Amino acid sequence: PVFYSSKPSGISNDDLSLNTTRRIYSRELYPNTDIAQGQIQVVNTLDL
Amino acid sequence: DIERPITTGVPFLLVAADARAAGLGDQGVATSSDVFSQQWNPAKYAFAEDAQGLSISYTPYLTDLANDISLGQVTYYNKINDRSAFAGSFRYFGFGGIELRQTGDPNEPTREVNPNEFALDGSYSLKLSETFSMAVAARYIRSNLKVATEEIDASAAGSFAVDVAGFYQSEEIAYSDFNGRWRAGFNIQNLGPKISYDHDDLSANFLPANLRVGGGFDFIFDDYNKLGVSLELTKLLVPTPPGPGTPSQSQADEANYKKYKDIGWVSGIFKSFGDAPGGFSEELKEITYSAAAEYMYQDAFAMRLGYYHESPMKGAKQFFSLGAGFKYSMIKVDVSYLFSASKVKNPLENTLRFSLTFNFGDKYETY
Amino acid sequence: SFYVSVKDKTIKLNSTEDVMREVSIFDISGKLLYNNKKVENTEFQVSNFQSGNQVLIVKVTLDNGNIITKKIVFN
Amino acid sequence: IFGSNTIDVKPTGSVEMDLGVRYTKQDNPAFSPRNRSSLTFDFDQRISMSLMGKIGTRLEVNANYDTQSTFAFQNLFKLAYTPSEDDIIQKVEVGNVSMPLNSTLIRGAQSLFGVKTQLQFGRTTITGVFSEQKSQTKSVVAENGGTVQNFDLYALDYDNDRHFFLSQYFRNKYDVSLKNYPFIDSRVQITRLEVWVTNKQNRVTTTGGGNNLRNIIALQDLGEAQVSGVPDNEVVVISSTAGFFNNPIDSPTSNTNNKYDPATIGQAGSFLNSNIREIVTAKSGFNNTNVSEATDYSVLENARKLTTNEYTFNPQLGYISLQQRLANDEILAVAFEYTVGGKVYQVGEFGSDGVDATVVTGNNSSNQAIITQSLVLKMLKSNLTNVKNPVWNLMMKNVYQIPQAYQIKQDDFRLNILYTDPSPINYITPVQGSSFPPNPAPDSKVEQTPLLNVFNLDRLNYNNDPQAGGDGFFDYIPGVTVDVQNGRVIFTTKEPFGELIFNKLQTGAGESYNDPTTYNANQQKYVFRNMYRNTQAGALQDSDKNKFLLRGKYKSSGSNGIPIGAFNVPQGSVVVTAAGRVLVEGIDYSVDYQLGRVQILDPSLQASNTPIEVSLENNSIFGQQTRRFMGFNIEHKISDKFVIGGTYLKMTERPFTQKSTYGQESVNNTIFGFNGNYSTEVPFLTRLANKLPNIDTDVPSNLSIRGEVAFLRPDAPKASDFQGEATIYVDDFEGSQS
Amino acid sequence: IIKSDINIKADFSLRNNETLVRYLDYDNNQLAAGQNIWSLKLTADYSFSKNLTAIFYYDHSFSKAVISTSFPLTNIRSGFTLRYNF
Amino acid sequence: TLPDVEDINRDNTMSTINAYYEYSIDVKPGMQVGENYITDIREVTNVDLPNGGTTNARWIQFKIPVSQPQNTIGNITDFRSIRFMRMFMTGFNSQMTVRFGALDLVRGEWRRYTGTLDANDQNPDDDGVEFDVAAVNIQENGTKCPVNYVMPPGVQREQLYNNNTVINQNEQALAVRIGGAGLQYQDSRAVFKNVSVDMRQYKKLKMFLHAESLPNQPTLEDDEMVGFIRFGNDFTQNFYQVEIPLKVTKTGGSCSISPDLVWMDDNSIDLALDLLTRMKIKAMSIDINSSKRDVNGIYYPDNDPDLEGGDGDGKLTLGIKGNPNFGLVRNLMVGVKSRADHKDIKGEVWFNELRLADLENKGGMAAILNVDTNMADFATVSATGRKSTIGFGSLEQGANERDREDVQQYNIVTNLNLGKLLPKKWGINLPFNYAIGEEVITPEYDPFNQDIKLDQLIRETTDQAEKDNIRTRAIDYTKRKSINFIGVRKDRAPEQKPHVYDIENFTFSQSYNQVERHDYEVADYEDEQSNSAVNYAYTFQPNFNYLPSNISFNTNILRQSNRQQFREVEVEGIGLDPLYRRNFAFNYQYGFGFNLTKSLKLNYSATSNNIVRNFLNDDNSPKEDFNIWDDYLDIGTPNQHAQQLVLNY
Ligand SMILES: CCCCCCCCCCC(CCCCCCCCCC)(CO[C@H]1O[C@@H](CO)[C@H](O[C@@H]2O[C@@H](CO)[C@H](O)[C@@H](O)[C@@H]2O)[C@@H](O)[C@@H]1O)CO[C@H]1O[C@@H](CO)[C@H](O[C@@H]2O[C@@H](CO)[C@H](O)[C@@H](O)[C@@H]2O)[C@@H](O)[C@H]1O
Repeated sequence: PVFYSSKPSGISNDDLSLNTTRRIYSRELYPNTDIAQGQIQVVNTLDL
Repeated sequence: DIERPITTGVPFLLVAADARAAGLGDQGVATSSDVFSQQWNPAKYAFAEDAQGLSISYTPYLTDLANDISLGQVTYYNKINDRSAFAGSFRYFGFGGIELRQTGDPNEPTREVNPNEFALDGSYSLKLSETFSMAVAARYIRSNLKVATEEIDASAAGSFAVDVAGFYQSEEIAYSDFNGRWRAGFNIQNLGPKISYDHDDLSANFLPANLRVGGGFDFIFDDYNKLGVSLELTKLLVPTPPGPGTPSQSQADEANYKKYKDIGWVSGIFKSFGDAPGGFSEELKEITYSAAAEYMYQDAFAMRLGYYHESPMKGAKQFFSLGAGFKYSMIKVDVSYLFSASKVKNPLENTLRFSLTFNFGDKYETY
Repeated sequence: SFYVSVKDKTIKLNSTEDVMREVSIFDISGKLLYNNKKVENTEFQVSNFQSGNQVLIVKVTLDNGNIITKKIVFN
Repeated sequence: IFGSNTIDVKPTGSVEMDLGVRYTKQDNPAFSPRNRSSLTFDFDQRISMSLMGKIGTRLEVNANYDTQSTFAFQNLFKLAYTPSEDDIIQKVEVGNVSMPLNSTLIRGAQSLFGVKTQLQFGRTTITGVFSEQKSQTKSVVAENGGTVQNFDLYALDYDNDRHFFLSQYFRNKYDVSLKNYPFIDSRVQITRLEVWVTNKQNRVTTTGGGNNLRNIIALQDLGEAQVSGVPDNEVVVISSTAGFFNNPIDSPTSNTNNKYDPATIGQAGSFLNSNIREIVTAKSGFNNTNVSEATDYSVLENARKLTTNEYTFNPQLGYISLQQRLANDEILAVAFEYTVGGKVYQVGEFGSDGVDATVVTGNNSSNQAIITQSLVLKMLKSNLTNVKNPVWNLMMKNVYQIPQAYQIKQDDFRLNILYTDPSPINYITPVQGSSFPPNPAPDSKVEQTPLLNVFNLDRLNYNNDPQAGGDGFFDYIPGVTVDVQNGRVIFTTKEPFGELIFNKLQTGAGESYNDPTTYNANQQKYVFRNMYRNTQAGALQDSDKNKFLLRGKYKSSGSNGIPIGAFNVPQGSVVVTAAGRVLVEGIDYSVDYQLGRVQILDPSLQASNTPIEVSLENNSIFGQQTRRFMGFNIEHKISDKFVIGGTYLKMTERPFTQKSTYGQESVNNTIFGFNGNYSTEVPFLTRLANKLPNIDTDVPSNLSIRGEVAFLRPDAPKASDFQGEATIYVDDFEGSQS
Repeated sequence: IIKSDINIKADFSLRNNETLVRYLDYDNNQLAAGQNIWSLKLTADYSFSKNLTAIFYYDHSFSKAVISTSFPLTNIRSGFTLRYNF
Repeated sequence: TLPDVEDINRDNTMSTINAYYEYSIDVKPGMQVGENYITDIREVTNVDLPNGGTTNARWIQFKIPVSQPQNTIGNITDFRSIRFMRMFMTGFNSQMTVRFGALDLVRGEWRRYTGTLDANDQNPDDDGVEFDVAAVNIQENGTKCPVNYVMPPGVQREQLYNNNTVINQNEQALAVRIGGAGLQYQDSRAVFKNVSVDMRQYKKLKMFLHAESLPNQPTLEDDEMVGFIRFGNDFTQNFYQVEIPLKVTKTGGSCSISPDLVWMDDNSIDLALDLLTRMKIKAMSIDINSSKRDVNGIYYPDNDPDLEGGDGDGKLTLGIKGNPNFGLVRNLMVGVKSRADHKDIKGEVWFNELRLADLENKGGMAAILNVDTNMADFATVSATGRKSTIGFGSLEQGANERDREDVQQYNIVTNLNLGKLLPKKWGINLPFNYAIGEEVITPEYDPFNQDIKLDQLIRETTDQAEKDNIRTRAIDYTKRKSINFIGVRKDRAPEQKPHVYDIENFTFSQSYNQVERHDYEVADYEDEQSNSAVNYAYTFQPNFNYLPSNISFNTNILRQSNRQQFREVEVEGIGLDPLYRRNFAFNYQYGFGFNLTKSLKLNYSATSNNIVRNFLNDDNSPKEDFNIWDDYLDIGTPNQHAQQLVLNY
């Protein structure tokens, strides 16, 4: 999550917009699933 | 049931945090001035009878299931002149301490997490006229409910909000059978930038911007018996999310969600009035109301009755509330209970709220 | 005495000779996620998707009838 | 409205507040840098207040609030308003109230939160209540003190993965050795057992029996000789038994029985080389050809030895009972030693007689060679399950765990076997168009024979002496049919619902228990071969066989008094019924309310065996639906000795959602009824008593007549209604797919 | 105008644990378990009145890793606890 | 912080076996639902990106059935020991990123039924039928390609409050897919669940059904696939069968189909359980070898030419085989069957909201009469009479806990202070207790068949002997008698000197209990218990001292007699042979304490348990005509003798 929340040096906004690097939110994958406010709203994908 | 509820961040801010207001159907915008008058209407701190006060409030959650899950509140006020008052409050919701144990011997050093959410606010209330008062409040909100794991970052999310409130309290007016007193109040609450739970501007949630408007009347008989009747109206100042569709099939839903979520909080406040297919009659469906009655004996015993109605299409929180209050010398004790009238399980059912306030300092005469 | 451990989203109940009779696991919304009347001092596998919820309440009924409550973090 | 204007409600106790910061830093490098440390605010409240007092001599307050009180019912709040005796209103109560009823058919409720109002109109008194009920009604049945616990176990529900025969020899000796139980026709005495399991704990301590970690190789066929009635392929997995065995056929299990003898590893004609002692070269340690890594043997590197508190064993019948079942891929391996008279047999390798764990050659780490050597053990459970291998048959499937039974004793344990197709019948009938085998032996009768006799569980009387057709009761033998310490029941055959009933139903030699195509159509419906030849889940597919039911009860007394399964029971909620009559709370019994103990005081009832029913309210409940309790009670008084009543009660449960699943139903029941009470004094009875030979009494004689009628009108709440009809969901399929 | 005694209580603890497995025939001393915890608990009382008592507390705990399966852990709890008697 | 080890399951051991199942997935640009294990595709149209732009995205759901491996490596034949999972990628020629938004092993409560259901084929593990069971979610399958998942009409998502947030709960259906070669004409595939359900308090059984064709497969036509419920005590011998031909949802156009067309009311099961009762009563008259039965032995009333009205349901085909019981359903099966004769059909069927409806909420009544009298501190009588009908109960009792039986019960208890009939000078405590009572219980349901009401079964029998048998075997009768003389003793005079030989040192207790019963399981039951106890105790009040300090002694005659004659439920002609348990015992223990020296002390105690075996023959056979009072003052042979000596110096 450091790549998305506090961009380390050398990482740009383009590096985080690729469909291979971008943050996935649960609303995109599960638009009909309700998450309580303040709970985990991101899908932590396993990337190969 | 609940169709298209308003989604806001930190919804714990809208929970009644004191037994007195809870016993009156979760309303305080136009009741008599009290130590808890910061969540409801900070403007009536200028009408306090005592110079300063401190309150402790306890609202337990899931009492049958677990202990130490509760919403706690500490309030302090100090009216310095006959026209002005300072107040600071601290609402705290927490799950209690949870030990993160993965067996691995029964003497391992275990991390303890305390998922919690709190809002710290300070207000200044000033009496403009002899019957009217105003207040401004600044609030810091912090949400820290998630637990750190691998690939889950439990960094706290914060936001700031301001509140503008006004309180009207007339002088005693004699009638044919009683000498009553009128009250009115408004409170625009939680006006601030969106809270980013995941620390990303693309994924941010509206603060629960709220408008409370209410009025009250006090039936005063025999100069030591009071019957206080109060009404409150509340509207969220957040745009309603799109429903079935208002431009393929899911493309319309995604586009509607996109246009809803790209709305500023300032513009969202004005877009709350409307943004729905229905007219004014169906716009009233977004309004919650509460009616309350409070009987006062010697100003040291109170009996509180209240009804709260949220339109079942949104939220569906409908209940009756009972409350009692006792004042010994300088210490007031308040308890309240809720009887739900809705299909959805209220989390505060079968729960006794407890409030404790200390009043000290000088005493101010009421106009 | 009684301690609950969660390793890989697997919940394990460890009691020092206190024999348990029933386990109920509740979500913070008060929802029953898992009920087992055949506890065996063993590891329960609760469905791993809980819609972003992390905190669970474990309610353990012993044979004598006492109830032990533990709040855990589902990780 | 109140008698005076004085207010003396005074708080008592303390309030504690915590204002602080919590800081935590755990150096897990896998965590994100954003999770390096946690700085949270700490706020805690510790209210322990109490409120007692009066408001104007008419209002009474008794409140208590404790944030640290376990269970929320202990936070009491009671507001009692008692006006003058001349008023219509006699009492208004708000908060923790009770609605006690002097009725047997219509019970009141003690743990209520709401408003209770009492009115009086001359001679008619009306008590109304509207509240939420915080308690649940619980009933226990007691006979001779202790509570009765009924159990129901179908044949498929045996205690799996826990009980193991130590060898094929003991498994094939079991049935014949118990033919004349309690006499055991075997001289075997297991003197020493060492049990090894896969080490997943991986924790080194000096106190739990020490640190005895060893590399292990577990051989499936170790110590097995042939068996008279069983071909070699259900005794040993080895591909070819040519040259394998070297002792006579029916020899007792022993290392020297075959060519896997650890004592002869690599001598002249052994099937094992010295490579067998090494984990790395374990496969090459076999001289025979077709050897597989999970069939013929299994290996463990840091196998942990079980302490004596983790298992028990039957020294005569040669099986072991583990404390913790191995329901997973765990490996179980044993070495044991036993005596048959003056003869000693050993089947595995003990730590005392096995090869040393480590042999080191060389003098420093540059030239040193480490040889780590494995103990050779007998495999009781393999890494990978294969129900076709003989090791599968070592797991006992004739042991049933009585649920929550801990210290069962005779006279406090009943057990019966029934065939439920669908009703419970305690005998077996032949398939229509067929009959049971003709002229059976008395120990082989099936027709019109109680199932306890059919399954060889009742041949003894109460004193465990043989009785011709049994005494009708389960034979309770602490070393044979019951495990007293753990509350287990063990059948006298290894496959009671398989081979035993197959043999009792056999009509000719053409029928073979291992070939289901030869069954005689009575065996086709009654023989549950699959519960023994398949896993329990696999046996689920043979749905028509799981009809034999183990039913009974056991009494858990422990100490003095009836344990009513609840603590801090509300006062006045305990009802004790002996034989259809309600007992008196001060004469027939006494209640210790804190510990939940009911003590019977009537001497005749204690020595009676009459079942005693105990009803009570318990508020130690959680996850329950909100229950609304409302109603009124009318108590008109016709005369000083004649009172009639008018109770009406309603209880509504509020479902959590609109879908009520089966078992978690909601009720909307209504009950109403009428009661009459006529209590007179009869001096005629006193005069008649004074007419008796030596009686000169003067106490009065009373006559009391009580009648009641009740009507129950049940329903379900409208909230759990689908399309206007009361609905229970057998499966909405939301609970599938974990 | 307000006078009270301040009661200081400080408790320090340092515990070291070590499980070793030793081979007799070659140098193979295996570290199997361990613990290196130190904890400090400070408290400070002040009776503002007969009913009101203020206590300052400071708890600091550090656990060091002895074997790599355990992570170093720092736990610090500090604040004021106000207590009122009725 | 962990070292790298070649041991992944952390059992200290490195396995070298390579026996595993292979599954494979193609990764190629234009994959579609229905092939390559793809079950759903969710297209994302405009994703807001952190750089301010937008992108398309496509999420593909795969479901690889574990039971259908593409290949097997090594020697693995079942799924009982699956210890490792491996994923590997191959075939790609350049850098490839695959992101898993989810990756799960999914386990279901519903198990695929292996084994045959129709006797015509009898070879299930063949014919290349692909049979998959999964679930379809509103949360995961709202964009499913053949038909989007929607709730059945009237069904709503459950709503809960998580923490001041409204959470819509998931709504799910069971999905069954038939593929590969397809279903033969009379073949079926089904899933099953072991349950415990009592349906006797409800009038209707309901379930929603849906049918669709598989993509890239020949279209499924109406009334070719038959959905069925089979429930009872098993799936082969004792079950009800409820079948319905399925109308297929028309596919080919848009993916979004209205819920009324996804879940057609024509495909809904709405079964009155009274029809099941009628079918069972009718099938009572059908022989098991009759030609009116199917090849599987199922009796279908709709196929019975001599029966008018069929099964009473025009939409459902009802069948029954072997006396199932919906008062206790142990086995529940849903599945699909074929009716296309010269075809192999493929398709997908959804099952949803299997439920009981129409609660039978007629109540009941109870009446209680109590008479309590006392006769001048000499006699007390308490009489109780209770009567309750079917349907009565407590306020808290639910549908299956209320009384399913009529109860008639009385109880009389008398207490006599017979010691007051003698002069008070020499005071004797002689309390006499007499208790009698019986209860008669008539069940609502006949114990046989368990789900037909007793009255209806009696009406539909038309045979006097069978009617009488049915009526009498159902009665549950208990009679209790208790006679007690507990605590008989003589009190000391107001000023009397204790003596060792005094009768005041004795206590006597006599208890007698008798229970007679007959019910559905036992045709004749008698329990007799007699307890006679005599207690003695005397404390003496003031080479070495030989006068004992105290003497204790008590004797106990304990006789328990049980007679059990289990009933033959079919006919009341013979009955099983009665079984006798007899527990005639004679117990006595004595003790005395000495005080030989001011320092020395001796306590001695002995206990003896004797068993009386006068009721047995020379062989180990009980005597039927042996009374419990036969030889009451008989000391038997010793069974257990214990002694204890305590010496303090
Ligand atoms: C953001 C948090 C703010 C917190 C403010 C705390 C204020 C504490 C003051 C104690 C107090 C209030 C009761 C509070 C109890 C609630 C505690 C609940 C804890 C829940 C866990 C108790 O006074 C009452 O309580 C009794 C206690 O027994 C007293 O008895 C006696 O008590 C002792 C003689 O006081 C005897 O020694 C003891 O022998 C007796 O017994 C009585 O005198 C009296 O009834 C009296 O208040 C008074 O004290 C002065 C001192 O300077 C305060 O001056 C102000 O302080 C700042 C204002 O803070 C202002 O800025 C500042 O301008 C201004 O100078 C004022 O406050 C004033 O009015």
